[PDB]
Amino acid sequence: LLTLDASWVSSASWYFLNVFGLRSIYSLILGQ
Amino acid sequence: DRFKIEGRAVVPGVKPQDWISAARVLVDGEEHVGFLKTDGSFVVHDIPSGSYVVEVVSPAYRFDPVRVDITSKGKMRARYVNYIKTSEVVRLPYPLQMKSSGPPSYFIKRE
Amino acid sequence: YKVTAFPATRNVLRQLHELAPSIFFYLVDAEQGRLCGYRLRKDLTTELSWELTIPPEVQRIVKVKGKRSSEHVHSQGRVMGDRSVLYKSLNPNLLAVVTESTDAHHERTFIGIFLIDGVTGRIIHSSVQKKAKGPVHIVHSENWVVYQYWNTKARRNEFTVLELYEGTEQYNATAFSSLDRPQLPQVLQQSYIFPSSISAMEATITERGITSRHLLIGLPSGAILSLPKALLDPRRPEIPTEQSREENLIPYSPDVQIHAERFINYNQTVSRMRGIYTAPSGLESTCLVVAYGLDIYQ
Amino acid sequence: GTVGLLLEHSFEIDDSANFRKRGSLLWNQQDGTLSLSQRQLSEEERGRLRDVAALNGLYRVRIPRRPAGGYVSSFVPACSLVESHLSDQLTLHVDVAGNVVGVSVVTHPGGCRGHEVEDVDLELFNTSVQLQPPTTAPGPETAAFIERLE
Amino acid sequence: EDQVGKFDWRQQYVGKVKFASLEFSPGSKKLVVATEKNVIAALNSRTGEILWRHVDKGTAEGAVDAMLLHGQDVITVSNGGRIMRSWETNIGGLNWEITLDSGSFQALGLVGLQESVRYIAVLKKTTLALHHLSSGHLKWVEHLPESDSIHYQMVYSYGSGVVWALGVVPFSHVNIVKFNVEDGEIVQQVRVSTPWLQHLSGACGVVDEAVLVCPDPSSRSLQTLALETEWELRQIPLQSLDLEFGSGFQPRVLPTQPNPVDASRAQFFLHLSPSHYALLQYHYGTLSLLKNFPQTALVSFATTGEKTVAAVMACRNEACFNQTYTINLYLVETGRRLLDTTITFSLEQSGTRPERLYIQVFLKKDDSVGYRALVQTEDHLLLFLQQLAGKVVLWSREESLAEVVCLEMVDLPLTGAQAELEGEFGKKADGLLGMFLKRLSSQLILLQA
Ligand SMILES: *[C@@H]1O[C@H](CO)[C@@H](O[C@@H]2O[C@H](CO)[C@@H](O)[C@H](O)[C@H]2NC(C)=O)[C@H](O)[C@H]1NC(C)=O
Ligand SMILES: *[C@@H]1O[C@H](CO)[C@@H](O[C@@H]2O[C@H](CO)[C@@H](O)[C@H](O)[C@H]2NC(C)=O)[C@H](O)[C@H]1NC(C)=O
Ligand SMILES: *[C@@H]1O[C@H](CO)[C@@H](O)[C@H](O)[C@H]1NC(C)=O
Ligand SMILES: *[C@@H]1O[C@H](CO)[C@@H](O)[C@H](O)[C@H]1NC(C)=O
Repeated sequence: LLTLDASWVSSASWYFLNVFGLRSIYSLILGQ
Repeated sequence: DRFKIEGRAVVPGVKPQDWISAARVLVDGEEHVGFLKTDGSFVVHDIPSGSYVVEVVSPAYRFDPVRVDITSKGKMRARYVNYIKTSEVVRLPYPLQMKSSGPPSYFIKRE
Repeated sequence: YKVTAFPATRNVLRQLHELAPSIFFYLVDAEQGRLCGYRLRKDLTTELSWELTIPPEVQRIVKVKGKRSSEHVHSQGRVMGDRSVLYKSLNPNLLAVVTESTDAHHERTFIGIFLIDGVTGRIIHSSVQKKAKGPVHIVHSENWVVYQYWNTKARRNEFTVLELYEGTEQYNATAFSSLDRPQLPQVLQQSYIFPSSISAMEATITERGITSRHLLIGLPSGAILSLPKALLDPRRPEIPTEQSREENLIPYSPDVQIHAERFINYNQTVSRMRGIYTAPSGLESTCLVVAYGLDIYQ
Repeated sequence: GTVGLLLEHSFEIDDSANFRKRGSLLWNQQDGTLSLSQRQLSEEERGRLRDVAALNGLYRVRIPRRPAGGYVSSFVPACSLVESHLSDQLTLHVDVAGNVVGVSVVTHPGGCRGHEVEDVDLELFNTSVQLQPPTTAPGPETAAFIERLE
Repeated sequence: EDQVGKFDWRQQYVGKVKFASLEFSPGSKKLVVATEKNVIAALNSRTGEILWRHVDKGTAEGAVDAMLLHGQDVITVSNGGRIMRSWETNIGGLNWEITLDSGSFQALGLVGLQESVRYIAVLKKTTLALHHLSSGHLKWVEHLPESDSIHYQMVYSYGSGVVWALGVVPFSHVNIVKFNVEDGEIVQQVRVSTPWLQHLSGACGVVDEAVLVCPDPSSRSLQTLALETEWELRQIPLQSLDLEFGSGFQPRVLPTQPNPVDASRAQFFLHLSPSHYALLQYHYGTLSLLKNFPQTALVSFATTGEKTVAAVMACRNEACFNQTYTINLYLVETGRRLLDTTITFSLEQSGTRPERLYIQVFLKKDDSVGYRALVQTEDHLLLFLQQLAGKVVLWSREESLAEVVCLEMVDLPLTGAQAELEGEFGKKADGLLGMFLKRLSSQLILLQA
């Protein structure tokens, strides 16, 4: 679809968002 | 005034009694309708003069349509169907020998 | 010409007394070739607003296809390369009247398209396909009109697409009033060849109108072809250009090929088709299709 | 040579039909040209038009079907006609055989905004006139495709 | 993606039945039907599915005019009497197709000789033709005398070796023309005066040995004429039989010729008034009322070889009480109802009545005669009734759906779970604390569930 909004993302974008958002969460469960 | 289109459809390897009970013969897209006999042949009646496109319609087997030209004096000729270049002729036999190219590809494979 | 309301409760009576001058009826008399249009007054009476006449001596009306009142248009414009937008002329009260010539000679018969506005009566478009014959199957939708006919000079079935594109700047992005639209839309037409006859035709409809629009074309052999409307585009250029590549447009090819892989019914042929119904289906990617002729298929 | 078609206008507060003679369209069937000859709006007609613009009424234009035998009509909001200094556009849609099919009235600029106008801006009609036959539709272009095949 | 059958479904239909042929082996489960949609199909007897189907043109050029059955072959005449075809019922294909001469179509019938059916007889307003049976080649064709004024409407023939073409003039004389089969020469011609007679197709009928019989209610009698050994219409009254015609109604004579090569049946049916029939017998000039069926809707015939029987239909307690219809079998040679041969059924709709009735009979294992009845109602519904008790309706087929004119898709009602969402949201509680407890109680009901 070329008409669907750009806000709707595929799975790779979700994975990369999680990769970039869990870096700071790793410091809570771990010692750092 | 009006003439008839004769032909003999045939499927390679399959017997007629296995596919004639579901096929038709359409001239100019249901403008004239005919049905097949037991030996695979077919005849369409009350065809006035002009240029028509005969196609043997069957859900389980595909056939190539053939352009039939019938002059006002009864002379019938056959050729290939080409909507582009409506003047090109490729002489096909007559009575029509419309052999099938096998079952049609209704589906697309996965992946 | 007196209007009866149902349900005729007091609340509906009030909601009509407050909304009367916005309701317009149009009647098309095919035997006389008349097209009258009446305005609803406050006391449920109609006053003649507009009137056109297509003389039956030369043209007879066969189809009057208004656009569905349940469909939605997602994008009010189309990117035309260079990050530029070309806006659509989505007239919500447009009719695409189709007429056929009374002269049925193979050298003088013709088809006629009349894009009219239902409220005012201003004929937005008047076109005549010369040396063409019926029956005429027409699909009218958000912005385009796709009608099929039978070219008698070349003896072949032909599609014709009309797209109603506005300028590069929309007249009014707040509302659409057929009384205050002075600009004439830009009608782009293009004709294609079709290698088979047609028994029915419809277009897929969905709730938001996001997915691609397809044309379900019921052939006389029972098989229901699914032709992408994106293929029936008036902008497909006869010679490629850089903008055609940038917009991902295919050069103009007149042969609209029929491939068996496109039949939405593999071998469940519908003999002697008579109609195709499409429902939005709750999702945004599926359309519920019901083809009814002799056989019923869903 | 030329043929004369009547042209009548109607504007009333009760939105009724009171078509009175406005002018005549001269139509050259041998050439395809269309001209107009009218009578300017009087003081009473201008007053009625201003009152109709106040009441948001309509302005109906009508011509005979044949130069009696029938009427072909259309309408435009009188507000746009008054606020546009009587700048209107008539279009006469005909058939291939030359029969009068439709009349279309347009006001430039379209849309009402309640702009106040003096009487001196309502005593000179500014009417463009057009004749519209049906445009021949295009067919499939095969020659270019045949060359492109090479 | 070759995931068929999961989303799509197709229902095949044939139009309103016009000519049905149930006479068969009948060991084979076949039911050939020609419909009002220019469609010829072979329905299955045991399930009701379409074995094969052939769809002609939907316009008037495809209208099936007549349909006969010989053995496993079905002869069809269509296109205003212009095209004739012979379908083979087993394979579902064609045996031969021919084009008949122009002219209106009036009657079609088989002819034969020497205890064998060999030719087909076609009747047109200008000529009578005889074609072959296994090849379709025209054997001969002969003009009809006085065709400009005499409307020829009947064709009768048996093993005698001659064909009778019967024509009438409205409120005037009738005329019989007897041709020879093997030569086509007009052997005989007869004219009789008839001031009362108005029709020959739906009014008159031939009996055992070329015996033309039909009523005249103007004199309230039956006119008879033995085309073999008579030339005068003997008038027999019905006052002795206590029968009376329906005022302002067109009575009808219904004979039965099981074998198109041998003689007809002396017994026949007489439709005097709507919902009233009478089974009579003709014997050498005199009639004998075998049975009188009052308040009887429909009747049909069958032969199963030599045990020729008839079937009648009537309401149970009544215009019908609860659409409860009972079908019974009688013998033609004597109006004795066959015991243990009653089929009772009911139509689900209110203002629906049966319209057609065809009977397929067979010989039961215990030397008795069993039968299945194909009944077509007003709303184009077809029913195949068997002699059983718990399954009196073998298979039903709603053919009214072959002419869908409108279609709309409505959403199914809300689930029991989605019904609660209207409760907690939209109640418009007075304060925030009230709406809080309301939504909490809704979620509490949900967690309890
Ligand atoms: C587009 O059309 C609408 C209405 O047709 C215009 O919005 C205003 O609507 C109110 C009535 O509710 C009225 O004041 C006028 O009809 C409109 N105001 C003016 C100044 O015209 C709107 O102006 C139009 N143009 C745009 C850009 O939205
Ligand atoms: C119509 O198409 C469907 C799907 O191809 C056929 O149904 C299948 O037939 C083949 C038998 O060779 C098998 O795959 C299965 O028995 C059927 N189901 C599926 C999912 O494959 C059907 O036979 C075709 N009907 C015809 C050719 O008349
Ligand atoms: C007169 O009509 C033309 C056509 O639209 C318009 O451009 C012009 O502004 C009008 N001038 C006056 C004074 O009305
Ligand atoms: C009518 O017939 C149906 C089925 O036999 C039955 O369910 C129904 O109760 C009957 N009603 C009456 C009044 O007989």
